[PDB]
Amino acid sequence: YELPWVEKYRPVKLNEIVGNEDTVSRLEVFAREGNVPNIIIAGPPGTGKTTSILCLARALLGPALKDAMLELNASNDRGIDVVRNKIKMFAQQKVTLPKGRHKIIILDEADSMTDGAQQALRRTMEIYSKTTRFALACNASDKIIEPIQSRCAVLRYTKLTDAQILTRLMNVIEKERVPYTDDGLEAIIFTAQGDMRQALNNLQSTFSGFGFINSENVFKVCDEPHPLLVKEMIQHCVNANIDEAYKILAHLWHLGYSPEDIIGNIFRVCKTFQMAEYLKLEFIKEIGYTHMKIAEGVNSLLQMAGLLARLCQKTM
Amino acid sequence: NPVLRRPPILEDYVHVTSTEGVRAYLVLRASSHCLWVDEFAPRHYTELLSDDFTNRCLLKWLKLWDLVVFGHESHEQVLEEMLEAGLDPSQRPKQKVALLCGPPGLGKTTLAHVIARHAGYSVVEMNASDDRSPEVFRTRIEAATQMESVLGAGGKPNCLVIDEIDGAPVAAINVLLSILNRKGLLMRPIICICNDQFAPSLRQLKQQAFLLHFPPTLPSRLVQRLQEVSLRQGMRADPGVLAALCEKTDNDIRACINTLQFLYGLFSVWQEVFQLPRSASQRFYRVLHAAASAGEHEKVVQGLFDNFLRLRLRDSSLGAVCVALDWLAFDDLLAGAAHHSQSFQLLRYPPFLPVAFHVLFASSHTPRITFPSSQQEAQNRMSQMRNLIQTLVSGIAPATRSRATPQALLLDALCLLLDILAPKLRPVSTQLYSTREKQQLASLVGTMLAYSLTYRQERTPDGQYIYRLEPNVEELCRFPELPARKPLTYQTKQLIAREIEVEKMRRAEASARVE
Amino acid sequence: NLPWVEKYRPQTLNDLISHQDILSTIQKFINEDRLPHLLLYGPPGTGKTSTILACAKQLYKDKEFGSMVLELNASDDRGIDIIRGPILSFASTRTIFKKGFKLVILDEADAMTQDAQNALRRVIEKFTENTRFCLICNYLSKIIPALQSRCTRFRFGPLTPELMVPRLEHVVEEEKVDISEDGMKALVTLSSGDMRRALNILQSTNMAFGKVTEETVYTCTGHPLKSDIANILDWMLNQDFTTAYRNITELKTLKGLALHDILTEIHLFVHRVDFPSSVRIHLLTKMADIEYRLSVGTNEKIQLSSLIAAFQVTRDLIVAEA
Amino acid sequence: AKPVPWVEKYRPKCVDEVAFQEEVVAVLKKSLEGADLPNLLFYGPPGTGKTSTILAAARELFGPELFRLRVLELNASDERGIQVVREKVKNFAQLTVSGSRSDGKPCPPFKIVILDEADSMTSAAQAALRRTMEKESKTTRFCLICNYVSRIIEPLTSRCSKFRFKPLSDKIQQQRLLDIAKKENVKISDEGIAYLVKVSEGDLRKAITFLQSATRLTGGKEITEKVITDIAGVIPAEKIDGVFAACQSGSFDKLEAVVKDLIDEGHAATQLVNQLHDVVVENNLSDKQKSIITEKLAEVDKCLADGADEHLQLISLCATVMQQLSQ
Amino acid sequence: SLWVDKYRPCSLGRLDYHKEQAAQLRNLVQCGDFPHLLVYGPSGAGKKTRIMCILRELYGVGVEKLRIEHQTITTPSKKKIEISTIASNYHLEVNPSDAGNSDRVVIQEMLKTVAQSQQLETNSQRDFKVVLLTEVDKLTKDAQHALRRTMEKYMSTCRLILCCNSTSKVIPPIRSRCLAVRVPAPSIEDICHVLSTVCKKEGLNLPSQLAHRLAEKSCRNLRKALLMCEACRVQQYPFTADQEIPETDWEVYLRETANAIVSQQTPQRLLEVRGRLYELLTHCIPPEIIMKGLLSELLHNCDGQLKGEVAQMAAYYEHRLQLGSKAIYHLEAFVAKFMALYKKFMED
Ligand SMILES: Nc1ncnc2c1ncn2[C@@H]1O[C@H](COP(=O)(O)OP(=O)(O)OP(O)(O)=S)[C@@H](O)[C@H]1O
Ligand SMILES: Nc1ncnc2c1ncn2[C@@H]1O[C@H](COP(=O)(O)OP(=O)(O)OP(O)(O)=S)[C@@H](O)[C@H]1O
Ligand SMILES: Nc1ncnc2c1ncn2[C@@H]1O[C@H](COP(=O)(O)OP(=O)(O)OP(O)(O)=S)[C@@H](O)[C@H]1O
Ligand SMILES: Nc1ncnc2c1ncn2[C@@H]1O[C@H](COP(=O)(O)OP(=O)(O)O)[C@@H](O)[C@H]1O
Ligand SMILES: [Mg+2]
Ligand SMILES: [Mg+2]
Ligand SMILES: [Mg+2]
Repeated sequence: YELPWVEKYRPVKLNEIVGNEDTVSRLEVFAREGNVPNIIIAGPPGTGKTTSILCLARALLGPALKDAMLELNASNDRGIDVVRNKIKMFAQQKVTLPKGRHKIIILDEADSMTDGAQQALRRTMEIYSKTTRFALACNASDKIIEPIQSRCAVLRYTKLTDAQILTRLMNVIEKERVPYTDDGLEAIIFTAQGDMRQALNNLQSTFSGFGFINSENVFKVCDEPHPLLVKEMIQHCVNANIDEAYKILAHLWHLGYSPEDIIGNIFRVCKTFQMAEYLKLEFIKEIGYTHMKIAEGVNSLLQMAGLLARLCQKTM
Repeated sequence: NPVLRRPPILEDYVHVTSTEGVRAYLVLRASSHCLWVDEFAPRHYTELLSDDFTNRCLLKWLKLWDLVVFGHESHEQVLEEMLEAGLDPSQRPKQKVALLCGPPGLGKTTLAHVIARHAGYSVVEMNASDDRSPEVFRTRIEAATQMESVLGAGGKPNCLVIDEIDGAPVAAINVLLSILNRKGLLMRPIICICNDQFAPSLRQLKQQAFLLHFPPTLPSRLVQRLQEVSLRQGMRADPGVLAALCEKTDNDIRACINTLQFLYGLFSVWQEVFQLPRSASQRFYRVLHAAASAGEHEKVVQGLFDNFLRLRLRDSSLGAVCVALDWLAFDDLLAGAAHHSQSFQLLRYPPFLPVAFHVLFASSHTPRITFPSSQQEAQNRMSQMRNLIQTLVSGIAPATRSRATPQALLLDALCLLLDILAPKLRPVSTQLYSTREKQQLASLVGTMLAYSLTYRQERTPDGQYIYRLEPNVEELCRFPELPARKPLTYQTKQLIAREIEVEKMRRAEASARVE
Repeated sequence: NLPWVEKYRPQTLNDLISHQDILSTIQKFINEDRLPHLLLYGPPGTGKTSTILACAKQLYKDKEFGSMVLELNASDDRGIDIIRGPILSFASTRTIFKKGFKLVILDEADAMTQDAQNALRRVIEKFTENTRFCLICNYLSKIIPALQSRCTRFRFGPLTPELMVPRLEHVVEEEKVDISEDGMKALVTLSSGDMRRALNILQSTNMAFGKVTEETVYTCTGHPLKSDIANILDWMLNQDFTTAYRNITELKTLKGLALHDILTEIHLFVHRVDFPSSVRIHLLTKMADIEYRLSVGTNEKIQLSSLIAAFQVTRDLIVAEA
Repeated sequence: AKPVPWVEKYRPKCVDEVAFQEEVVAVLKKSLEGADLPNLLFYGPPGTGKTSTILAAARELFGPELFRLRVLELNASDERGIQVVREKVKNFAQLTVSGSRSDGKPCPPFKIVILDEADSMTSAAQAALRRTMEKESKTTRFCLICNYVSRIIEPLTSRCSKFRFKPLSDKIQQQRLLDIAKKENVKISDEGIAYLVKVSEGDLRKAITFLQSATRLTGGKEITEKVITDIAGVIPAEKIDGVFAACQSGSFDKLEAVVKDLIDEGHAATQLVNQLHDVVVENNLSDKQKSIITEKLAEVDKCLADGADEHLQLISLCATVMQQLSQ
Repeated sequence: SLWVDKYRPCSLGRLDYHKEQAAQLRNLVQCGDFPHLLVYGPSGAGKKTRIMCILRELYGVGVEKLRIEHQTITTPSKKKIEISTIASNYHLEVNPSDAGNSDRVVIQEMLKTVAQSQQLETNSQRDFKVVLLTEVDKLTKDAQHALRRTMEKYMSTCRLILCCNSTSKVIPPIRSRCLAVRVPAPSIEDICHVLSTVCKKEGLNLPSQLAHRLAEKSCRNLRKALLMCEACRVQQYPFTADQEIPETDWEVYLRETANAIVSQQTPQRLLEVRGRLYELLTHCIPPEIIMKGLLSELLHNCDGQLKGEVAQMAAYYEHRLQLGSKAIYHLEAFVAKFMALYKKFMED
């Protein structure tokens, strides 16, 4: 009954988080000081918004965490009566708290809440701010209204640079003494894409699945289109060759890959490909157009063939 | 060579003919206790941060409401004139309810609270969509108002301050309208706050409500107030980051005070896109990471559309503007299709829209990057034009509304109508007019009675009067850069207006006589 | 009696074939008790429900199967309500009998909104040592990346014909049908690696035409033969516009073929032809334009003549190149 | 009585009244002795009588006593909602009676449900229909009726037996419409009947509705070519000759004249695409000219399917047939 | 009162143009089983004249006694939407396209409501009643699917008359069961005929040449022609052949837009013309109408070897404006491509 590595290697203090260094340092300044403002943390998944908010709440409250901290989440019902009752009478309650430490309402996945939920949120966070402070977590700030981002301090978490993902990955691997190859670990970076929980789960998964951490094992337990094949496809589309890229297309189509994953890996490889900048812009526009062809419901091999033809003709 | 006219030796082949037929074959193989927004709340009128015209106007409105609850006896001049536009015989103002609106974080709630505390009113708040049923809204709407005070020898009264009724369900605004239009009578002032002015639930409210649309705050008083906050809190006085920060948040007090409280974006991304810093793949990856970490792409793209042509472009093929327009339209197409197909896989491309601009408009010259977006003003103008044309087509009686489409009315049947309604008439009395002018006036008054428009007097700010249209239909017909036509005179307009009112009592008397 | 698809659902981890790695890893997970939450994704009809049901029947007896496995799919209403209903109520509780982890089997899991996926991924985090989820989906790309960061993903992939023949031979041995040598080739080609369509089309042409040949299954299914597409492409590259247009509209009216299948078979025929590279770029661009052009609801004859039109430009180009 | 339209009035009723569709009779005749069948899907142009064929077929499989109790007939374009797909079929399969009849004849113990015009459903509704077919594969059999193949999705067509329904192809409809004309005392010549056959590509129901409309407008007068050209949605041929005469040679002023003279007439641009395509693929133009014109006609029909403006696209289509005809 | 609608015809015999279609519709409504109608044609051709004329011929005297009703509907999201209705005691007339994304909601609910309403004294008046769907073309797909469901289920008691233009976006299977009535735009001679009639009734002596100018500048739109005639009467009663016709402000604004385009081919002039395009777009006029006006005022200037590519790019950017969601990007892309092609044209 061993715990998974996502929850086993969760940080317990605020200096173990490698996401955004200035924001983490200012959060630690507020943890040692006490008067934490209303904060909202935005960014891609896996950057560590939940562990930053949880570690801030723990380092603030301590032993009074079970009564001075309310964690409302997406798996719980968040209707109009919930923001009318649960959040309100948590914000109205009294807790014997120190001079600087304040009550915390951890509102994880605030972008999934309805409009009336945020309508009942706004007055609560403006009025009861002498006692309770809201630490919102979210993925996209567009689904949240502008007034909540106005009354909060917005903390943009970036997608993680691969170096800090490597440092945490050597920390976990040295904690487990799991053998590795280097290129397999770079394959784990490529499978992560700024999602650190995805990197940990894929490493976990892959070792339990197949011993040595080598490109073959991680690319077997994931089964995305291979970076070398799609990179050679885009390279064959660079020098105006429809046929040589079409053997790679038939290789990736007779392997049973769905067209959505094919075009997603095509765009992700085309993001970092070494070619001319205007040519990269035209390629990204055509890959986007074929991706709307896919998303509208035309998932044939001939749409991939037409994508290859358009990338070939745009290179003279 | 892939094509041979000779037949293959031992493989499969496909024939190919032409219009001539050569037949070639192909192989098939409490300092630390409260926020900085709470300790720096103005407790008196002297330290307010809003437009002085708006504060004076609301103070004068709540100073003229004191008649019936205490017993004591340009757009700006339009607002001042409807402030003093008479009084109802039951001593209420003609503007019963206020509808202050605008963007978040300026201080509408703070202004309303300190004005209510200034005008001898006990403050009482309301969130509208907090309790979203008709019945609880009805109970609070006849409990917060329509009541005296329990304390002592009267004490002080209360005025209802409804917040967040922009998102209120339509039954709540219907209950508020039915309690406003009763003629048991509404006596306490109601101060409503709405974030979106053009919400469809709020359209019937404005037609009766007082309107105080908030202008944005001037950055100079913003900078000196933020400097006062920094010197009081012991922060270092660096006004450049204060001015830039306040430019980034569109002059929102909550954002800058919360950010400077946290400290102890838009313009950086725009400056990286529109000017190279003092390999090309390095700045490509830098602007890609900057556009990925920018997050909010709607305002970024909206500001990029209002700045990409203002640069000093020397393009002799206008090719870059065409490519940037194709990129912007591609982003529009992709956002619409990702809304339609509900796919999150398409949401990784609009970060490549500003990056593309850095490949196209990497002007070395120091760019005049303008923060206000004209696309937002154009959207607001289109929206208020849309409300005006629905108001106009609601004005028509069903007889003609039936004969034509509002689209056809706007495109083909309104400017020519105005041109009909602006004839050449001598400025003489109606008795001195001839018979032909009399039946022309009869035709004009019939057209106005069928269309339900009239002429209403208003005070020009020079001290004299002028006559305007009742729905003011010229702003959706005429255009600013046209050769201006001669308008009608004062005397003709006022004699036509008395003919309008005379025909109105005329038709009222005949409808009473028939029934 | 029943159709052959429901009569031979592999009940044993021995009966199923061509999924031996998924078999080995899942049995290795389930013998040592290291099974994580599973996310089984691939094409339809490659046996996603069969392997997880046989694994759940391998773990538990029939007398305890009702309290250790809960099966849901999209036949019920799915959204934010039934994730806060049966799923976490099954997941948060213990076992009525003995001890061990539980199982939730969610078929066609890509049909829920991302709010429901966020609720379910938090439910997966909250209860893990007592509940092991199994989400079966068609497309991976309809699932939020955090949910893919919880449950290990298994790709079934295509059903290769060299391990698709003997199960069809076994249902041939059990149920006597008149099937010739082209029958297996047309079954493994026409069903597109989906064995649910194989045993449905086998019953369709057994009930319909009795004997199973290439011609019987191609006439019942309405697919065009390779000779038909060879004749179509020969008319497009050989005759003039009136004659080729008349020939193909007569053939399409007589045989009842559909332009989408004609386009697919023509595309799988073009890369056999040794076209010049620019001519093949022209053909693939125009044919992808036509296949997007049918997807909105245009008139089929006009796009048919557009395909003939593109091929007329190509035949003028190849003769002009010759 | 009520005025019945002559499509469902004149449809076949029995099994052998289907006008030479004996294969559809024979497959079931085999299924009578076999007492087992998979899901069915009948695709074909309308007026053929797929619904009446399956109604008489289910009457043969169950009898008039069991027809109103074991056959549920629903129209899919009348039941496009995802709720009524996922509730009424579930309620029909949950209410089960035995497969034994009072006559003593053997009967297979599965239900019969019919979904007519299933091609008009969307992708999500057809996916929910696939789910309903998946969970009810033991106690209720599914049959569908449609006019086109690819409008039905691939998972929905992968679990059914596909049957093409051929209509009365040639030389039977003209005398049949003559019998309808003589029965209702309708005067219409031979060329009008031939034009009625020609305006509908293999569709009987279109021809009966056009004859009904023409007889309603005339009321007892002669059915000329002008009335039939008006009802059937046909641009008159002299407009196409004027378009080709303007686009053959000259200036852009005459094209604008004929395009603004074709939109003003009220003609749909898709009808111009269809008829201009018909007169390009049959004429004596060059192969390159025919190809360029027909590819642009397909592109114009694409963007008209996407809701673009007809005026500008007929301008551009006439511009490229001018650039192909003048050269 | 304006003469554009004061001298509107009432009976089918007092129509000025399309007499044969008038007789065909009169003999169609003379007998029973009046079918579902789909009336179509260009704007201003007189579709609604035929529709209230058909309503006059189908019923008795009380056909023009119209009034506005307001009906609320509920979306699946908890929000009330108030819709308008032009109605009489014999017929219904709804514009259902004003509700954008909730068009399926009104198309189900409102016609379910008027179908469940019972015709009081139904034996006296006629068998059924008629429902007008004034703007029906821009309804979405499943809204029109619910529309043909509504047409199928109440075929005995409620027939519909759908009025629109450009039926390409109207779905196929509603056109199959609806009798298609096509009203062409009246010719120059018919427009001159009705202008001469509306002047001869009102004691006017309009010359024929000015009637030809009014017809040729009305672009086959009779309401706009009568409005120009009215405005010409207001401007000057002695009518000369050389008369300045008061054109509408948006056409001459498009003419100034076009000459601002052809004056200069620089990004600063592109900024100015983008401001003019914003001023045009803010008046809630459709961008296809702006595109058509730009192409009509643009083809009077460009050379004969460049009209074809300009027309193709006009169709291309109108189509992509229809596919997109914001008009100004596609419009100013069209203007930028025209400037680039023209500066290539004069540069070489
Ligand atoms: N910056 C980080 N440093 C170290 N470990 C991290 C970091 N970010 C994430 N992790 C690990 O990833 C796990 C999941 O992190 P979370 O904070 O839950 O992700 P998240 O930010 O909440 O994104 P969501 O909730 O999936 S949208 C944690 O339990 C850590 O083990
Ligand atoms: N003069 C001032 N100086 C400093 N802070 C002020 C001043 N006036 C108000 N504030 C603070 O700034 C905020 C004022 O904005 P609010 O009125 O609360 O929000 P709002 O302007 O109504 O916009 P929304 O839509 O409600 S977010 C409050 O937190 C006040 O405490
Ligand atoms: N590897 C296999 N070996 C033998 N039979 C198989 C195999 N894969 C599929 N089948 C057969 O296919 C039938 C259908 O399998 P299912 O598991 O229901 O399909 P599926 O993978 O769930 O795809 P769905 O349900 O349409 S998303 C089974 O009853 C088996 O008879
Ligand atoms: N015979 C006629 N006599 C007088 N006016 C007519 C006649 N035919 C059409 N009209 C005028 O033409 C205009 C056409 O407008 P309308 O019927 O709304 O067409 P659309 O619906 O296409 O815009 C009407 O305003 C009508 O007054
Ligand atoms: Mg989180
Ligand atoms: Mg507010
Ligand atoms: Mg299954």
